[PDB]
Amino acid sequence: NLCPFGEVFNATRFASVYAWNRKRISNCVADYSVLYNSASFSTFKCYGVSPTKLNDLCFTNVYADSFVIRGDEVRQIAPGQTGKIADYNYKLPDDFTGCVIAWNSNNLDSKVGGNYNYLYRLFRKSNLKPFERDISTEIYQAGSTPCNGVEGFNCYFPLQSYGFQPTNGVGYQPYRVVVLSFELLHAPATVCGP
Amino acid sequence: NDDELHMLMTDLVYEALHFAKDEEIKKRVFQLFELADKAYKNNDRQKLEKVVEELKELLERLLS
Ligand SMILES: *[C@@H]1O[C@H](CO[C@@H]2O[C@@H](C)[C@@H](O)[C@@H](O)[C@@H]2O)[C@@H](O[C@@H]2O[C@H](CO)[C@@H](O)[C@H](O)[C@H]2NC(C)=O)[C@H](O)[C@H]1NC(C)=O
Repeated sequence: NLCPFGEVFNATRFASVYAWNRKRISNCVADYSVLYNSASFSTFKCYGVSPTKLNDLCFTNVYADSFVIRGDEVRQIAPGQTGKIADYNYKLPDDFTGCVIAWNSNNLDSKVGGNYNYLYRLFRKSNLKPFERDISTEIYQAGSTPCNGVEGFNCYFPLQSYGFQPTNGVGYQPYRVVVLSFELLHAPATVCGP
Repeated sequence: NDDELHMLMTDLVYEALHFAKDEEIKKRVFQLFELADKAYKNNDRQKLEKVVEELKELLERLLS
């Protein structure tokens, strides 16, 4: 019984960052050597654990949070970071344990005329709690006069799109990001290395 | 590039509203966002570029 990493890393479609998709992995064999040595990943940053020791650990749970973000925003997917993604779309806790994996997906998520199906939240009343999914579309209240659900002066639809076209420079390329959050609490430890 | 420029515009807006210690700053930044949003939808490159230039000057002043 192998873990469904092929349903996470090789997914036909990734979720938008404002509404990231959490896939729960349990009761299976998790081979992490294929992910570390794939050599197709530009980012592989682990917190609380060394990448090369993953196969020696067993976990209560593994959660794969998958989404698409812009190249320059990859640096925000880390504990202790700030910015529009870290604050309003995907917040990792300061004591986060897990691995952040990302790769350039320009040949998958970018159409000739531009792929505009990926949304992110630009406006929010306050910062997110760790792993909170705010998928509300309520019009953002910027001014002192109530918006009442309608866009206009100091009233905004909170979500913006990413214009991912194939001619963009590196910082404007799409990246597919998978964050593997690890629970190492006392447990049956149902998912682990071979 | 128009899409890169829009994405730049939103980055400048986020940071501008992060360091917007005064309420007047926020008002100006929101105004600029609205203008940029309209320019983007109507494919007006020059107008969108102008807002971005204004946002950069605004943010540089806040940061320095
Ligand atoms: C993610 O998928 C890649 C490749 O896609 C698979 O293989 C293709 C040939 C095709 O059949 C696709 O529909 C499949 O989804 C996997 O890379 C392969 O890994 C094997 C085992 O090491 C290797 O022999 C192949 O040569 C590799 N092929 C390529 C193109 O790289 C990759 O391992 C998958 N990752 C996960 C987590 O499932």
